[PDB]
Amino acid sequence: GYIPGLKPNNHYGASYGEIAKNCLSNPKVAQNPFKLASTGFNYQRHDFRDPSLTATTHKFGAQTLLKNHPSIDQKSNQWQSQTHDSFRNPLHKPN
Amino acid sequence: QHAPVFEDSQAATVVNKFQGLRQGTGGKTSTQLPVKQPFQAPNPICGAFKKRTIPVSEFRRYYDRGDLPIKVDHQGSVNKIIWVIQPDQLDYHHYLPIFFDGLREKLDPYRFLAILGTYDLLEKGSNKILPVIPQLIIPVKTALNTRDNEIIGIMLKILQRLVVSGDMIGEALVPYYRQILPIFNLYKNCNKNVGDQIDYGQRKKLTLGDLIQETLELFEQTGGEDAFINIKYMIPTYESCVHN
Amino acid sequence: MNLDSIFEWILKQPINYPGKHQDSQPRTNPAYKPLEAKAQFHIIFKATGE
Amino acid sequence: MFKNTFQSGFLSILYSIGSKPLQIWDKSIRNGHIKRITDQDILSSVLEIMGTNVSTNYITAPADPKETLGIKLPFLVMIIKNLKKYYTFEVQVLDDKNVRRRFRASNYQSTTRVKPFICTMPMRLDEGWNQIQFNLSDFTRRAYATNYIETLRVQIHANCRIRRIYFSDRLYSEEELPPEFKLFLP
Amino acid sequence: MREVISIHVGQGGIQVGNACWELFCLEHGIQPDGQMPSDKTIGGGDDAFNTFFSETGAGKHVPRAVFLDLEPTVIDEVRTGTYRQLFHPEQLISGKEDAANNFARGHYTIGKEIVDLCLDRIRKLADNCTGLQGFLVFNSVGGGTGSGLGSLLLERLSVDYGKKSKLGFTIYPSPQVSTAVVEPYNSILSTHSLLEHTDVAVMLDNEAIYDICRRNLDIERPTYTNLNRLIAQVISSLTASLRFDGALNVDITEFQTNLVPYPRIHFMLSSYAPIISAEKAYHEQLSVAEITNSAFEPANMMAKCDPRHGKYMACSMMYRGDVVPKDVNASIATIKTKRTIQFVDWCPTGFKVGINYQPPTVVPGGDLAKVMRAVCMISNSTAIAEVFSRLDHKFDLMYAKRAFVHWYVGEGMEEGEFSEAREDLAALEKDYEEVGIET
Amino acid sequence: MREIVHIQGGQCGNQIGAKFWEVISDEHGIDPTGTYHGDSDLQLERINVYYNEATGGRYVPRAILMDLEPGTMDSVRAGPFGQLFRPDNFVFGQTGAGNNWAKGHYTEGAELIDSVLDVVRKEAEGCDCLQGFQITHSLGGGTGSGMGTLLISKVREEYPDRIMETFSVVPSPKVSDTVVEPYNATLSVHQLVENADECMVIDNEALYDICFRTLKLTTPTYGDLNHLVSAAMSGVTCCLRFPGQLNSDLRKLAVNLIPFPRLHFFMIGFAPLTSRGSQQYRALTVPELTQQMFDAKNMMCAADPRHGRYLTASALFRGRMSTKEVDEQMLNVQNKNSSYFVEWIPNNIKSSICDIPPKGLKMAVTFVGNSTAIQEMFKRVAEQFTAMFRRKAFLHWYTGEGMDEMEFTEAESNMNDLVSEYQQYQDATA
Amino acid sequence: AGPIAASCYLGKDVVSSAHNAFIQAVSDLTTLGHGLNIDFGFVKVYVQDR
Ligand SMILES: Nc1nc2c(ncn2[C@@H]2O[C@H](COP(=O)(O)OP(=O)(O)OP(=O)(O)O)[C@@H](O)[C@H]2O)c(=O)[nH]1
Ligand SMILES: Nc1nc2c(ncn2[C@@H]2O[C@H](COP(=O)(O)OP(=O)(O)O)[C@@H](O)[C@H]2O)c(=O)[nH]1
Ligand SMILES: [Mg+2]
Repeated sequence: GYIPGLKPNNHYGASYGEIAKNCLSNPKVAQNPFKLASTGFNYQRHDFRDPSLTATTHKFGAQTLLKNHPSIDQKSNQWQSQTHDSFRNPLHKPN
Repeated sequence: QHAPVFEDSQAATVVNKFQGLRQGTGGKTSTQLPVKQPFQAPNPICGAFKKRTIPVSEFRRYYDRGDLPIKVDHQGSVNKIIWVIQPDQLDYHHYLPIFFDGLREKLDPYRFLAILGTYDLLEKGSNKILPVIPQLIIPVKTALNTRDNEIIGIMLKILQRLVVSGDMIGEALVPYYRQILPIFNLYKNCNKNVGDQIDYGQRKKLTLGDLIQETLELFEQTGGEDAFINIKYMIPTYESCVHN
Repeated sequence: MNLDSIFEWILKQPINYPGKHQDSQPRTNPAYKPLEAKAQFHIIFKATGE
Repeated sequence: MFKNTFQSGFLSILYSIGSKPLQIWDKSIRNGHIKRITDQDILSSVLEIMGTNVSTNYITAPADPKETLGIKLPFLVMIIKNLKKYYTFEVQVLDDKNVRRRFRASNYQSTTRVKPFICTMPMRLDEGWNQIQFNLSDFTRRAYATNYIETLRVQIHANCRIRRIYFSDRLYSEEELPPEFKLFLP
Repeated sequence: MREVISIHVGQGGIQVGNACWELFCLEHGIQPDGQMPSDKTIGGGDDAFNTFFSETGAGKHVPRAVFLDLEPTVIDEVRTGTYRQLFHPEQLISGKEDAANNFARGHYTIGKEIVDLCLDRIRKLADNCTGLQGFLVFNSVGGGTGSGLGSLLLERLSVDYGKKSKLGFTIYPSPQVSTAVVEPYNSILSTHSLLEHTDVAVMLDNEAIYDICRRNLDIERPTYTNLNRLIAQVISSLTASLRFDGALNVDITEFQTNLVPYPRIHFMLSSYAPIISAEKAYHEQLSVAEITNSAFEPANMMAKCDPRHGKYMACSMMYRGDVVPKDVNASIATIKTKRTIQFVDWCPTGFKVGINYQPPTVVPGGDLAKVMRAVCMISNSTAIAEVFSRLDHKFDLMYAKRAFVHWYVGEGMEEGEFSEAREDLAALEKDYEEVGIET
Repeated sequence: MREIVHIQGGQCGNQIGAKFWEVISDEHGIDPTGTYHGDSDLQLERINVYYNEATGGRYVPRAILMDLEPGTMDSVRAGPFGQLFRPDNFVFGQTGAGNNWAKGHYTEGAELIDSVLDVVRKEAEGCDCLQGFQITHSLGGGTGSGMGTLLISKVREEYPDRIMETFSVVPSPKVSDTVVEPYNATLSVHQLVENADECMVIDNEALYDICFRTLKLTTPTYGDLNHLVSAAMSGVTCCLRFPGQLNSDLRKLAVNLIPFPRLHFFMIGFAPLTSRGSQQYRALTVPELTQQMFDAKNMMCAADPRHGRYLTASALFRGRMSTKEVDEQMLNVQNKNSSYFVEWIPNNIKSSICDIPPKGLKMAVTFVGNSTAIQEMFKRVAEQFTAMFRRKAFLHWYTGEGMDEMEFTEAESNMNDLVSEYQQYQDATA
Repeated sequence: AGPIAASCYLGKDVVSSAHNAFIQAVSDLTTLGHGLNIDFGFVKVYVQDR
C-alpha cells in the first residue's frame, strides 16, 4: 500500500527499499505552508491564487508552464550514477 | 431475380424456450460472467489492386468520324489491315501517339485496329520513331495504370517491340524510366506457384511475371550504362543481367 | 451493395461484430418456429422500415 | 534408397521428362516458384526454380531427413542453364572415417577456405546451357587428405533451369554418353 | 607478469567500460586520480594490478584500456568525467562523423581513417607487456560503428598477432524488445565476420538481464547502469583467477582447451549467482549447494534462451569465496543426478570447476549486497541455435523485399555480402544440429 | 561538431524561424543581446552547433533569411530576439512574386539567387564539419514554393553527401487562404520529392484543432502555432546538442525511418500538451506520454493515422527515465495495435533518450511517424488541382513566363505516380 | 425497439443488438468505393465513394 513518492515522479534505477527509504525520509509529505485545516472551517483564510498577463491583442497568449518542473538540476545520468566513494558507507552502522 | 420467402426460413435445433423478463445479472457477480467483445475496425486493405475505371479513348473518337487511313481486310483467315496510304508517307508524329492511346479500348474493332496498327507502324518505322519518344509517354503509362491483366500484357509486348524496333532508342528512353517502371513494382512477383505439374501457359504469354522479367532484361540489355542504376533506384529487388 | 451483401459482410465476420444477431434466437410465441439468423434480421429491417 | 542396387555406368537422380520428375525430392519454397516449361534454347520441357533469397528456396534430394541417400558413385554431373543470377548447390559426403563432411559451391562467392564441416568454393559459369562435372574425389583428397566412401546428400538452390542430374562415374565424352544423356545442341 | 589488453568500441562498449573500470579500481584500492593512497591500504600483495595496469614509475597507474568511437559525445563525457586523470589523454580516440547504425559506413567508409591510429596505439600498448595473455573486446552488436569497427579490428589483429587469444563480449538483440529497426542486418554481418576471427564469444542480451533485475534485485525501473554493473561483476569473477590466489586456478588459456569441442562452436552463455539485495540477503544460508542450483535453473540465464530445449556440451564455472572441493563435488554430483538436465552423449564428464579465494567486491551506491560465496558459470549448449533461428527469420523477412539495402550498397559494399552471411548462418545451424545428434 | 546551418524563406518560413530562434536561445540561456547569462555548464559545451562566436564574446545564429519582398525582414527586425541575426545574411528582392510559382522560380529567383547562394557557400565552408541543412517553408505561397525548391536543387547538386530537412507547411482544403494553392503545391512537391532527404509536413487545420481541443485555450494565434512548431523542431535535434543514453542524430533517424528512397514524407507530434488549468492534476509518466503520443488527435497533420498502416515509428524522449519503461511501453503499444503496423518488418518502432529535458518540463516526447496515411493529402490536392486545371483556369499568369502545360501534366503524372507507389506497400503481404 | 420486437415476436435485447450491429455501416463506408443503396421501404439512400 501506497508509498507516496514513487508514482508521480518516476524514480530511476535503484532498489525498491532504497527508493522507499529515500522518498519517506525526504522532506514535504507533511507540514502546512498554507496552514489550512483538514476540516474545512478555515477555507477562506487563504485565497486560491496561482502565481503572467495573457494578451491576445497582437501575438502569442500560450503562457508558460507551472512551477513544478526542474531547473539548474539538469545534469548527466552517467555523472549522477557514477561517483567513486564519497557516498554513505554501505555497511557502516556504528556499534 | 429470385429470393427465398424470408419469413419462412427457420432454425430447428435451437429450443423454443424463452426467458421472458425474469433474468437479472444483479446479485450473481460470478468471476466467470461474460463481457462484450467490443467492435473492432477491420484491417484496411485500400484499393491497390482494384480496377482503374478505364478512361475514354482517343481512337474511337477519331475513327468514328474517320480520319485515319486504315482498311480492314477479311480475305485472310484473321483480319489483316491494308493501308490506304503507305506508313512511310504517313507522319508518325501526329498518328502514332493516337494508335498508342487506342490500346486501352476493348470493344471491337477499335482494339483490333489499335494494336495491329501499332505493330505495323513500329515495324515499318526506321528512324523517324526516334524524335516522337517524349509524347509517347502519356499513352503508355495511362494504359499501364489500367491494372487489367490483358491490357498490361499487350502493352508490355508493345514495349518489347518498340525497344527492339530500332537502335539508339533504348538510351534515349533512359530518362523516362521513372514514370513508367513503378507499375512493374506491383506485378514483378505475381507468378503462380503451380508446383510440380505442367504449365500450359507458354502458348499464351499470360504469365505476367515472366513477361515483366523479360521486358526488364531487354530494357537493361538495350539501354546503356545508367540503365542498371535507374532500374535499381526504381525497383529494389532487381538483379543485374549484363553484370556477370 | 444492395443491402444484402451488407448482410453477408456482417455475417461472415463474427469476431469483428459479435452479438446476439450472429445466431438464431427463440421466438417469444411458441406458435412461431425459431428463425434462421440471416432471415430474422431481414424481418427486423422490414418491420423497422414499416 | 539407391543402396544395395546395381550401379555401374550412370545414375540419374532427377530427370525433367516424366509424369513426376521428382518423386524423392522435397520442395520448400517461401517466395519462389517451381514449374517445367518448354525451353526456347533447347526445344524440350525443363523443370525450373526461381525466387528471391536463394538461401530459403531449395529442393532436397531425400524426401525426409534421418535416412541415408548414399550414392555408390564418384562423379557427379548436372546440366544447368546460366541465368546470370545467384545459384548455389551443396553435397554431403562420407569419408574414410565415420564423418559426414559438406561441400558448398556458390556463384557469388569470391574466397575459399577449409573447415572441418564446410568447404565453400566459387564457380564461374559460361553463357547459356552447360554441363558441369563435379569430381569430388580430388576435392576430398586435397582438402581433407581422406578417401570418400559414400555420397549422402545433394541440394540445389534457386534461380536455375535444371535438365538432368546424374552420376557419370568417369570422364566420358559425348560419343560414350548415351543419346538420352547427351545434350542435343539447338 | 601476465597482461591482458581491453578494447572498448561503440557507445555500449564505452558505457560498459566505465562501469567495469570503476569496479577494478575499487577492487584494487586505486583512487579515481590513479594514485594509490599513501595511507589506508586495503589490498595485500604486489603485481596484482599489473594484469590490468602499468606502473608509471612513481605513483599513479595507467589502465591497459583503449576507448574508440566516431561520435565524440561519450568520449568527451568521459574526458570531462571524474576519471579524466586516470586514462591517457591520447588513448581515447574520437572521430567526427558517426556510422549512424550503418555497418557499411563503419566497415568501409569512415572507420578506415581511424583504424590505423588504433592499431598504432595497440602496438604501443602491447610493446610494454611481456606475458601478454590476450585481449578482451566489448561492442554492442546491434550498432553500426560498434559492429563494423569491431569486425575490422578483429580482422587486422588476427593477421598482426596470429595465435593470441581474443574474447568478444557481445550484447545481442533481444527476441522481441529492441531499440533500432535495422540491427538484424548488421548483427548477422558482424556475426559472420567474427565467427572466423574470434576465439571466444559471450552472449549478453538485454531482456534476460532486465528480468533478472526485476525478479531477484526487486528493481521495477532498471536502467543501463545496473546491467553494466552486473556485466562488470561477471568480468571480475571471470578474471579473478589471474590476480588472486586460488585452490584450483583457471587461466584465460584454460578455455580454448576446455569449452569449445570444434573450432566453429565458440559462442557461450553466462550465469551469475547470488544476485540479491541487502534487505533480504542475510536471512538465508547462501549455501554452496543452493547457489549452484540457482546458477542452473533456466530462470537465471543471462541470455534469453531455454536450456531445457537442448543438450549441453560443456560447463566451466568458478566459485569465489570460502568454498571447498568437497562441497563443489557434492553439488556437482547432485546436478548430474538431476534428470531435467541432460548432457550430450559423447561427453561423460562436462564440468570444469575453478575456485578462488577473494570474495566479490561491492560498489557503493550499487545494487548487489556483500556475500562470501559467488559463482559465475559459462555454458556451451546446443540450445543456442534458437536465437540464430529467430534473427535469421527477422533478417529474411526484410530481405525478401530488399528493404534498407540501398543504405548499405551506396557506401562501398557490394550486393552479395548479405547472402554470404546468410549461408554461413545456415551452415552454423546445420553444424549445431549435426553435433546435437547422438551416435 | 557536426553542425547544421539554417535557411528560411518566405513569410511563413520567416515567421517560423523568428520563434524557432527565440526557443533555441531561451533553451541555451542566450539573451537577445547575445551575451551568455545561463546557469548550467552543459549550455555551452555544444553551443557551436547553431551559433558562431564573434569578437567581444557574443554569439550569432548561422541563419540566412531570403525573400523577394523586403517587408518581411523589415518586420522581423522589430520583433524580440531579432537583433541576433547578421545584417549581411539578409537577401531580399524589390518586386515580389505575387504567390506565382513561375515568377518565384524562373524570372526572379534565377536572377536573385546568386547572392544568397554565395552567402550559403561562405557559411558552409566556414564551419569545421557540416552535417546538413535545414529549411522551413510553406507550400501555399509562390515565392517560398519556388525559391526554396530551386535552392534545394542548387544545394543538392553541390553537396551530394549532406542531409537536407524541409519543414513544409501543406495547404489543407478546409481552411484555404489562397485560390492558387493546388498549382504551386503540386509543382513544389514534384521537385521536392527528388531532392529532399527528409520532408516534415505541417497542417494549419490540424494546428487549429489541437490548440482548440487539447489546450482548451480560447483564442490561439500564429504565435502559438509557431511556438508548437518550434518545440517540435527542437525536439528532433536536441539529442545532437545534449548527452544521452542512446544518442541518435539526424543521419541515424534518416537511416532508420526511410525504407525506400522516395518515401521521406513524415508526420509528427509533441507530448505532453495540457490546458493551463488541468496541468496541476496530470501525473507525468511514460504511459500517459505514450498514450497521448499515439493518439490520432495529437498528430500535426489532418491525416488520420488509423486509416492506414504505419511503416515505421520513432520516439525521442527528453528527461530522465528508465529504459525498461520506454521499451516495454513500446512493445505493449505494438502488440495492442498489431493490425495498424506493417507485418513484413518486425518491431517497427525506434526509441531514443536524451537526459536534458526542455525548460519547463520534467519529461517530454517528440514523435515522428512514417505512415501510409499521407496518401489522402495527395489525393485531395490532386483532385483540386485537376478540377481547376481541366478548364485551364488561372493558367495564363503562369504561362506568361515561358512555362507551358507540359510541365503541369508531368507534375500531375509524377504526383499520382507517387500516390500509387506509396499505397503499393500498404497491401504487401509476406 | 419494443414495438419492433413485439411485431417480430422476438427479443428486445436481440433486436437492439441487431440495430447496433448494422449501424456499423461506417466501417464499410470508410473503405474506398463500396457504393451502398439501402432501400428498406420508402426512402432510397445511395452513397457513392464518399
Ligand atoms: N547492455 C547495454 N546495451 C546497450 C547500451 N547502450 C546501447 N546498447 C545497445 O547498443 C545497440 C545500439 O548501439 P549503440 O551502443 O547504442 O551505439 P553504437 O554501438 O556506438 O552504434 P551507433 O549508434 O551507430 O553509434 C542497441 O540496440 C542497444 O541494445 C547499454 O548501455 N547497455
Ligand atoms: N505557422 C504560420 N503559418 C503562416 C503564418 N503566416 C502565414 N502562414 C501560412 O502561410 C500560407 C501563406 O504562405 P505565403 O506567405 O504566401 O508564403 P510565401 O509566398 O513564401 O511568403 C497561409 O496559408 C498561412 O496558413 C504564420 O505566421 N505562422
Ligand atoms: Mg552509437
